[PDB]
Amino acid sequence: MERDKYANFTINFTMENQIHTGMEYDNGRFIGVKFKSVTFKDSVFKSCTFEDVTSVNTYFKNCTFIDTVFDNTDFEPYKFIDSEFKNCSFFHNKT
Amino acid sequence: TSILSIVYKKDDLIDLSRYGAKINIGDRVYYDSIDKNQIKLINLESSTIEVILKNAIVYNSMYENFSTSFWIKIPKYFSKINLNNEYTIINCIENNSGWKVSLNYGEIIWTLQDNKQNIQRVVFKYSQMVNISDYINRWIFVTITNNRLTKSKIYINGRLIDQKPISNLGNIHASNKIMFKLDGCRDPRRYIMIKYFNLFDKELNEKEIKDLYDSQSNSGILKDFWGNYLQYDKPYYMLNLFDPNKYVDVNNIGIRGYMYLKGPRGSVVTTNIYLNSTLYEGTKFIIKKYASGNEDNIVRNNDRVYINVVVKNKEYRLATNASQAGVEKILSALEIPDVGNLSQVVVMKSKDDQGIRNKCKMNLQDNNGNDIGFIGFHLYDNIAKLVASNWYNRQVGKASRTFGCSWEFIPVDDGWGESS
Repeated sequence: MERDKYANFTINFTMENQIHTGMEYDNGRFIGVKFKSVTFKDSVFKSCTFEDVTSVNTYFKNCTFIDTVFDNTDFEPYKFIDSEFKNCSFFHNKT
Repeated sequence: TSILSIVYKKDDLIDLSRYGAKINIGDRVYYDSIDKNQIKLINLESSTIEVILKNAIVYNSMYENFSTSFWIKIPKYFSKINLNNEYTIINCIENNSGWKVSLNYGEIIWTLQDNKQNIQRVVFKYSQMVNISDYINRWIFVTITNNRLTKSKIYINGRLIDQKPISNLGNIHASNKIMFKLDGCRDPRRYIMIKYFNLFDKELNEKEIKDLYDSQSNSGILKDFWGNYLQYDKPYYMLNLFDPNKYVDVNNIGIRGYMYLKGPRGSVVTTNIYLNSTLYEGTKFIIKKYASGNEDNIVRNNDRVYINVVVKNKEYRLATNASQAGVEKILSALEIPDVGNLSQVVVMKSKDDQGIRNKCKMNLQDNNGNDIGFIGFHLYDNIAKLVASNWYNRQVGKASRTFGCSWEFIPVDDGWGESS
């Protein structure tokens, strides 16, 4: 009944048409990723880094982000629905 | 007027007042290397300052008026352990009467307690949900006055903030000791910095409070964003006060490149605890000593300097060709040995022509001493290039409002907590 964990990874591929629920991502790097039609639900991101990311029709719903950085992403506030942040940072936003 | 005036002397604290208060300092009290009057107290029982007042000046009265002033720097509160947790910091309460200063999330609190254990409090509140805060982790001047027939009043940076009637309070019999100590703070990493604690035997008036503020501000010395002395040979991130949503960038090195204001500036967040712009962005500036004959490392009003700009970990020189056409002179980052006779001397300003303290300005001059202009910015095809422009100086000379030539210098500080 814990969340399924995925840790110490680097994702650098196009992720599309998929829903991830009840996941815990720890020390994960999302670098050079395009998200299209992706939703993370009820998931936790600890010490993750999103870097150079674009997202279309992509959301984080009821997710918790801790010690997480969003660098050179297009993640605007509307992409986070009912979510929360603990000691996170956004910078170099796209456009 | 003064009945206790604590200053730094010789790896120690002393009282300048006539009453010669005894001061016992614990193991783990620290003085800042640059300004030794800035005292750091940490969250340990050994980080204490105990001031023993002579009996003659112990507060014991229904009627005597009294005030206190001091400067304080309070780190940002980062997490839920900091919510809803009042902790005493300066304590003169004995047998449940006296006064104290305490803190809490976004608050500075003053408490009076009489000998029936009646209490009145005044509070300063500040938000952590602001892009750029005037208060979080910055030096703030606090003044609290008490008139036994009227009100307790709290001033912040000379400005009246909160006031409450205290004619409900009877005899207040405070302690003969003041204890400076974090007391009841559940965050093990919490600290404070304080400077220039004073006690006065009257209700200070507005003018007295403003003069204290102006006086103790050192307005001939430039300050960094945190309120510390601005320093030579120290990396600073630059904030343009008129457009705080950008940071400084350089498109290319050399006289065909230019410095400009790039956005958007980022943010740091903890849901419902803080939400602020990131401060550690852009090409850092390093102020280099040029004409000052002052042997210390502090930057003073009217110091003539050079500005080094850091671009990918290498230092270049901020300069322009004042012969370029137009009042606005676009600034470039040049190889330090290629500067030649380009204009690069900067006059650092902490105050205007009539001696009024104000935000940092940089007046670029040529090598004949002619002003080329305060450094601000101008839009060239939607790009906000840094310029020196004498229009700014003419506006300053007329007392007019300027826009974009006022800057803050931000060094990395452990009370702010962002990563660099």
